[PDB]
Amino acid sequence: SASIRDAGVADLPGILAIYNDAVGNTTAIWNETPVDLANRQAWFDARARQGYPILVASDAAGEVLGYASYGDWRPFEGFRGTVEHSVYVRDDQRGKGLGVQLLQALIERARAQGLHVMVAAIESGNAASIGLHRRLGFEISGQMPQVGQKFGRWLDLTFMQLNLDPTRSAP
Amino acid sequence: ASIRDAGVADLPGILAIYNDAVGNTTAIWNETPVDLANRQAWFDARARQGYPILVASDAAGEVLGYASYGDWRPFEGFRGTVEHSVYVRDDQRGKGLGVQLLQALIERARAQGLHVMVAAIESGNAASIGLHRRLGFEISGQMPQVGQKFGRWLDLTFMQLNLDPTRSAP
Repeated sequence: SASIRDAGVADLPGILAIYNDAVGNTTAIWNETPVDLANRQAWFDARARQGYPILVASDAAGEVLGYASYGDWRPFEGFRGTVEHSVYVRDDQRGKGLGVQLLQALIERARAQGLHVMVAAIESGNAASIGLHRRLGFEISGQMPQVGQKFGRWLDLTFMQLNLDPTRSAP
Repeated sequence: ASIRDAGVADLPGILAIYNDAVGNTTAIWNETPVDLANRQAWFDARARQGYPILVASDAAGEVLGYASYGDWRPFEGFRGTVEHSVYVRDDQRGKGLGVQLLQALIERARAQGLHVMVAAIESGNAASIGLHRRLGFEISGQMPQVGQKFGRWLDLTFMQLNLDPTRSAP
């Protein structure tokens, strides 16, 4: 069982581990270079400055079982109503619905912040991640062949999105 | 018009085109004009990365249009992919300068050993979508209301061209 809450500085070591595990063992991050704590501390502060949340799923021991966050999608003012999010569940916490918990909480935050669209960039072969998003209302909006690479092979990218306030006809 | 690499002397002309697009089109999703310094820094950033900036020019050396490309997404895994842009001065539209510029860019990207060129086009811009389609680009995404300008929501269409289809692995 896990509770969803805002991340604090003491959560960074845990977040760092999950981040680096994904970097080394998955196609969730299209980087093969692990980062250090200072890197995550800078990221932590940068998110706060933009008013973007960093959420963690923590257990009784206070261990970080997963985390989620979102930030700018494209670097132009025209996209200020759109954010790209990410969800990472610890390798030993799969099948426990933590991904759903985190994304649902993240969606509520994004909507409350007055954002218009959330975009997910998912390695196309990741059926589980795509399925989780589909179940939460996200629709496929991009399918790009060989735009990336990792582990010495080309990777395809799938874009999915959720309109947080479809009844708002204009910004 | 002839295509050539941009020089510092071309920045004022590029600036005018850029700011015209900022205030009049959906080609640039920003509503604030930039200054010469801004485009000089952009010019230098490109040169630093080895990325080209081409201009369509006449004998008088006037900038009739320009094109360039840079990183698409900020992760090493996308190093084989670049996002490009093509801008034709308003009065020079309908003269094939866009085709000239994009063709030149494509050849440059291929010669640089790049793998994929990505175009992010405002969905209602059929002219731009057609230009790309006729040069081998394929639609790869339709993202509604992900942008905004002129007080309205804008849709983004993604298109892409694989520069080396036979290269099965990086």
